[PDB]
Amino acid sequence: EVQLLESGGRLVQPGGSLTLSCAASGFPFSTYAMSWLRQAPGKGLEWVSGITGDSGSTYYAASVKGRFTISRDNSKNTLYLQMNSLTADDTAVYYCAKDRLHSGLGELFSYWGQGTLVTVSSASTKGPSVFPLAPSTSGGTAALGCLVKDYFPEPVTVSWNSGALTSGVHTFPAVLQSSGLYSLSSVVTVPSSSLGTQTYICNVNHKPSNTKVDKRVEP
Amino acid sequence: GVCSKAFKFLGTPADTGHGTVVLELQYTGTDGPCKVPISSVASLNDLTPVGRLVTVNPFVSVATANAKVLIELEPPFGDSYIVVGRGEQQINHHWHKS
Amino acid sequence: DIQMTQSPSTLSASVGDRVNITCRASQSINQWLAWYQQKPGKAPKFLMYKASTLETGVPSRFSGSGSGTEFTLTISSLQPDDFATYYCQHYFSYPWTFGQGTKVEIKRTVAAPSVFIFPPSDEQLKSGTASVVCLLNNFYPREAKVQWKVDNALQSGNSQESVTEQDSKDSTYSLSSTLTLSKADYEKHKVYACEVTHQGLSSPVTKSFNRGE
Repeated sequence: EVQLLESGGRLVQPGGSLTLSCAASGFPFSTYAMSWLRQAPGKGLEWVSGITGDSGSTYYAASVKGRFTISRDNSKNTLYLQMNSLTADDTAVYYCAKDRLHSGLGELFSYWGQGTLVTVSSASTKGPSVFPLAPSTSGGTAALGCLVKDYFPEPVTVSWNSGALTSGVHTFPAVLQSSGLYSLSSVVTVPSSSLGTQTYICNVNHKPSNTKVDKRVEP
Repeated sequence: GVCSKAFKFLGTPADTGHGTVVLELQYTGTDGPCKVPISSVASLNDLTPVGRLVTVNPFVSVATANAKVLIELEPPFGDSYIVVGRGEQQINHHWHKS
Repeated sequence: DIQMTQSPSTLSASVGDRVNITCRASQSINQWLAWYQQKPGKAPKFLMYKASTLETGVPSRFSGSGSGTEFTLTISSLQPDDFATYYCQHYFSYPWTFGQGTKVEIKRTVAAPSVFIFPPSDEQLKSGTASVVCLLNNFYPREAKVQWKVDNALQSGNSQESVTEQDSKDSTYSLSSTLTLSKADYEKHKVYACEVTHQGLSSPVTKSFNRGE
């Protein structure tokens, strides 16, 4: 049915600019009002802007008036969001939303896209270094993992054995270190008797920096 | 721009005897001068203006609150709806002519 | 600007309970209130509008009431598909405003964590940095304290925690704490330990190690 795909989120330095796009499919995009919304990491939802579909009226939140601009290309079923003068408090996941009724004002949001991540910071793009967590512990099973440390910006995806290991696997949310670099860990509990027969590798993938590191874990 | 605040119906849509209908709307908001979003449609899912608007481009002239405006509309013969406003607070009034 | 406030911010219930989530407004909103649902790492889902009308496809165990300034969402039979965070939103005036959100959490029996400690990898040591990881796995409830002790001394600083989401299999939590330290300061000490305190533990659990052994 309905699909809203956002793209354009990336890292930009404070004061810079960035444009977001949102390709829509499954409904008469020309007759439905669209809206941009944002959610800061670990925080609540926030309405940003809306547009009528006829491009006859635009609405903006107080914190973005004069800074942001909403638009749309009905012939391409694409919603746009031009962002200027980006401060640090603009770091959030920006969502694309479809109005419930046609010919509306964007008064509510009946369908959301997966959202794109916009990061406003002075730090530069850096890949991570994957350090192993050796299974020395001995609580119930062998506890081992990997430490995806000192990367920027988010996100990072970690898999085990190229996806062949998902039972008892915990990937923790990244923490923002004082150096402005993120760092997370991905552990997995496995039968301690299998510490001499099973090979473990983490599939770390940092797309912003074009990084793909595989680390073998051994005692 | 168009008046994006909701309207209140001060009186029910009346019949003039000229084949047209008349309704007086009160504008709640104070958004300044804005166009009145009123149209005559055949159904609630396709807002095709099947009714000619007699009052040429109704407007909210003043920039204050509780401004009343008189609008005249010619609905088509048979079943029809009179739509005032947009969004979820859009009021739909079924009208029947002759 | 209407401010929306939800209460409580967290409720812990079991599968099958009936739950109410209140959402209040600073001004009077007749019935122009909506409800949204959001699970972690996922986009919000539109549940109700007009504070009582269900969106199509939403299960009938969801229902709403309230008018003017106070509203309640009701889940008459809590299913695993329903444990998430719920947001209310008004559409009375121009600045559409959401609530704080309310996290509905699975309630289960108390479970003591399994505490694992990891010395810094010798590969990281070549970079001039040493990180000590203290892992707490499969504990309930979420509240837990980790205490880093260097040579049995209360070390504070350069320590960050991270908690996973509630597991979809056993409804437990997991904690990860990292003690990042330079190789110079790291070699200037011998004993590294984390002292874990949890509700399911009748006494603290200290996992330690010495440099080399």
